[PDB]
Amino acid sequence: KILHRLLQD
Amino acid sequence: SLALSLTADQMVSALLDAEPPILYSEYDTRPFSEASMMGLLTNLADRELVHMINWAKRVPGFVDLTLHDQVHLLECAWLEILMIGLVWRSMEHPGKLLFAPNLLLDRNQGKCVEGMVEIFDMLLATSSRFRMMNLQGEEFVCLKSIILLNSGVYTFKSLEEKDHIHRVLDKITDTLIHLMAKAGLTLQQQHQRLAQLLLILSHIRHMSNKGMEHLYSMKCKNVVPLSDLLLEMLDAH
Ligand SMILES: NS(=O)(=O)c1ccc2c(c1)[C@@H]1CCC[C@@H]1[C@H](c1ccc(O)cc1)N2
Repeated sequence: KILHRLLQD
Repeated sequence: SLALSLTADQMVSALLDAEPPILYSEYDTRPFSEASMMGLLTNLADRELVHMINWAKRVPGFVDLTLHDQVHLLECAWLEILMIGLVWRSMEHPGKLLFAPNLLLDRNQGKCVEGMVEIFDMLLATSSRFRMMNLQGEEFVCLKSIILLNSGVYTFKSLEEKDHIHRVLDKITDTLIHLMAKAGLTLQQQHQRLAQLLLILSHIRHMSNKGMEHLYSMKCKNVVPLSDLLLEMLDAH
């Protein structure tokens, strides 16, 4: 989840 | 895709340019308690993970992957990557681990946390090995990228994806050999050194698995709270 956010930024 | 048509020198440059910064520990630095050392490391690892995620995006081939696959690789590799970074930074400090410039710990400070000194010893042994081998920065960045691409590849069409990863991995192998050939190593020496480097990755995997056990063991004991991101990454194992 957080990983998904950070991977898209 | 882009990564496959890069020259060896272009690959190395890209990887060097992608390197995350070295971060500082919180300065707030007396003799350490179990909870305090734990707190420092946890906080540091969490901050490091953010930079690693952004580093990964700059590794040629990585963004070519689907989001699901990028996630899988990072979940599989993150602690290995932190560890090889730590070991690299610690090379110029025999007998010590440079967690940050303001957090350089010796083996006996590993005893502050229960079950930590085992992992410390393994990390120190790895640092010695890199020193004995005279590991170069250009080799290091290659190895770090191999860990990212390799560590989750066997546990995923998710076949053309695997193939791409294996093609990128092949490119990094070419890049490692290139560097060795440029350094004037004989053919024999090149294949020997390549083997020696890749065999250390088995030990790094082992350290990661032990460290993951340790980390899950500290979660259960709730001795300090872990960040949301660390817990997310830990849950993935
Ligand atoms: N004691 S803990 O608070 O459970 C805890 C928290 C974070 C971490 C650990 C352990 C393990 C123990 C050895 C280092 C390792 C790790 C770490 C931290 C920063 C790095 O650049 C590399 C690795 N993170």
